[PDB]
Amino acid sequence: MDLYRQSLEIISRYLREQATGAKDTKPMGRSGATSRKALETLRRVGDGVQRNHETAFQGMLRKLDIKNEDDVKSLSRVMIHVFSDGVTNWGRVTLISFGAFVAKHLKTINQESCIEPLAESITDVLVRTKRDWLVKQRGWDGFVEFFHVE
Ligand SMILES: Cc1ccc(-c2ccc(C(=O)O)c(NS(=O)(=O)c3ccc(Oc4ccccc4)cc3)c2)c2ccccc12
Repeated sequence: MDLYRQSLEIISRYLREQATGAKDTKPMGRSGATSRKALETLRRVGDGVQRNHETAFQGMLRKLDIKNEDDVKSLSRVMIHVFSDGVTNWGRVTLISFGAFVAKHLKTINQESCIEPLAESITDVLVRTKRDWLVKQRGWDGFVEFFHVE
């Protein structure tokens, strides 16, 4: 729940700002500096993943044919099915970036009400299936470190 609330805040913020185009700047709950830095790496890396995977993401999004809230709920079984199954690494992030891509689509089709639930679906899939890996990787500090550039 420590890692969950922190992941939910980062993923939820990232998804909301990708959708609306407006950066939400208000609190720094659950390891404040780590979350600010996680959110920063996520918007640099996440935007790169969407840029470099526009064709795949557009293809997949069209295939998914998300029209309403119930279509967003149906996404979770595919999400769990694909996201687990094999090897886990920071690159596999693509999960969040694809989520941000879907969140953008959701704003476009007047389904902004599904962005927060989608963020919760992604966090549930991420934290509940990979907690042990995440804690061993020092959580979001690990994500920040792995993607640290300069
Ligand atoms: C809302 C939402 C966020 C993130 C994922 C997700 C999960 C795992 C991976 C992964 O690779 O572990 C991933 N990365 S992906 O390459 O974008 C991708 C790879 C395979 C997919 O399956 C299809 C299923 C159906 C249609 C086309 C493709 C889709 C995307 C992204 C979602 C995956 C599925 C649905 C919603 C999702």
